[PDB]
Amino acid sequence: PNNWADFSSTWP
Amino acid sequence: FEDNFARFVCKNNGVLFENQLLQIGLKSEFRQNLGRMFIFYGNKTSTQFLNFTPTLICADDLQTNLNLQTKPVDPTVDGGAQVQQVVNIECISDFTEAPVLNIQFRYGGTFQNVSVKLPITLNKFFQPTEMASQDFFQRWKQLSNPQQEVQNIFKAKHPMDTEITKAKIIGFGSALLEEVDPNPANFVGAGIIHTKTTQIGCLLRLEPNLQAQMYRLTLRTSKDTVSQRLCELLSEQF
Repeated sequence: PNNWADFSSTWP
Repeated sequence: FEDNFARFVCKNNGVLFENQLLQIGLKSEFRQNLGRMFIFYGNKTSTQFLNFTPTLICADDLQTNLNLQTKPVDPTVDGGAQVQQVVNIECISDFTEAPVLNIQFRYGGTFQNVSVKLPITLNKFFQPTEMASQDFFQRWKQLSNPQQEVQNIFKAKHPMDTEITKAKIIGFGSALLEEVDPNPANFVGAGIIHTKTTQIGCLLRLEPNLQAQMYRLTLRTSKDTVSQRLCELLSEQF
């Protein structure tokens, strides 16, 4: 267990 | 912190807000006068958030124009966890203001309080409509009342980049109509704003001046307040 619907403020 | 509300005019998904403690990601979808917005509260720390209570705030006029429905969420957000909230949205009529998402929580004994505007703008209810050029021109001439046209002449904020400009018009919710303006340099769009009681036809023309780095944007719609709001949202993207 751990991970997120992932978004990023940087990269890309 | 990062507040990205103004970066959602022409896209539906991304990071809305981020600071050291919390990431607020967002995905959204719209159809006719309705939308759904998925808010993702990410705990970037090792300590759980407590009494986490997101509150939606809609300024004076806005509540009669825009209806938002949501469920209660987790009061407790474990460290490193991501929690989801769904907001159901209904446009009752055109509006200018954006709802505010307010987030309060306890964190290791410290009181945290965050506010950010939700990217619900009038063009989220804007759907593209293809049409042939003669139809476009009949429609444009039908909107001949001075109240229906809002025009803005402005200096570009971004490179005069044809393919990016096309994608902005499309991400805005407009159709991009080719071979309507006989000047191939210009951009023409058309779509419909969906509200509870009416569809508002909206037409637009964007005229670049490459050498001056200027644009002229013109928006014709049957409702003055829609022409104004769409023009100010769209002007800000180029």
